[PDB]
Amino acid sequence: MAKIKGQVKWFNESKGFGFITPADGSKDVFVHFSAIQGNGFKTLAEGQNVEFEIQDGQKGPAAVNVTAI
Amino acid sequence: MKSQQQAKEWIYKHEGTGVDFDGAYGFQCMDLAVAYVYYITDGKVRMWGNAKDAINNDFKGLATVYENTPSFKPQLGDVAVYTNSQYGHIQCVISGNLDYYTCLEQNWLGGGFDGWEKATIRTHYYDGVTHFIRPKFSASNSNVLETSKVNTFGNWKQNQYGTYYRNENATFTCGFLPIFARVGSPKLSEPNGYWFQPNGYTPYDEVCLSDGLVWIGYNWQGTRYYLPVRQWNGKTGNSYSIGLPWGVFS
Ligand SMILES: [Ca+2]
Repeated sequence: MAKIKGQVKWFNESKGFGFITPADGSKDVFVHFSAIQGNGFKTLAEGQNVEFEIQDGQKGPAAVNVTAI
Repeated sequence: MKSQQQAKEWIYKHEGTGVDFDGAYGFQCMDLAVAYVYYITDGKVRMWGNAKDAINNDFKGLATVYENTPSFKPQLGDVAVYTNSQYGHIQCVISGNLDYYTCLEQNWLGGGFDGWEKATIRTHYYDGVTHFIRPKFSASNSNVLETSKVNTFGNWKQNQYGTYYRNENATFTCGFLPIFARVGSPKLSEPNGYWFQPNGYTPYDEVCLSDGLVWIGYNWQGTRYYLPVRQWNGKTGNSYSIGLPWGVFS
């Protein structure tokens, strides 16, 4: 029941979304600002370690419970 | 365009429900306002952007933006926007006075993603709203959207796997959020594909009903792709209905 590790490929802090590249080397996963666990964050930086769950929705695979490092 | 009464019934019919046309996962604040404005404009206005961006959309003469001035009374059906936070917030006004107003809203508490927060009626003592978008309501009830050719089943072909499909020659431009295109078949169980980026577009030649979605079929770099484009209610015949679009068609 692990959580995937991955990298913030890029994040657009104006629009509130970006992409994470999982370590398992699968699809780029969509990350939305609402999926970052509160605590005064609401923005991620290019190329930083993150661990997260992956949810498969109608629009594609999305990052859940995104945590820094 | 729909009536103030229909907006009232829509607002209350959705009290306690999760409003998720998709876009962003879960029940976000902008999902509720987008669905609401789509409904009362009989499909003419699909707002793009975050909650704060809502005042930047093209309302096609169907609504006025007002600034929140200390004299301004929100009214039933108004859309309340908070512009001065990072991504903003947005609410469907139910009733207003100069001291406070009440509204239906999603993700006020931050539970929209996890799903424990649904569309809820709360009270606000002017705690950050900067604008109010007032619909130009019509005097009579309207069912234009419900009977529109887009919500009319019509004639569809069907393959042995239960996919309804039609030929259609048009262009689709992706809206504010990206969408993952599926290789070879309109199936959310197909894991291959690529992220169709916002504001990108493609010509397409086929439309499908599959997996609770409307899809476009198109060709790109030698590969056949299927892109989900809006929700389908799963029903055929006179019960058929599809949701607000995830991009713009032409
Ligand atoms: Ca949503």
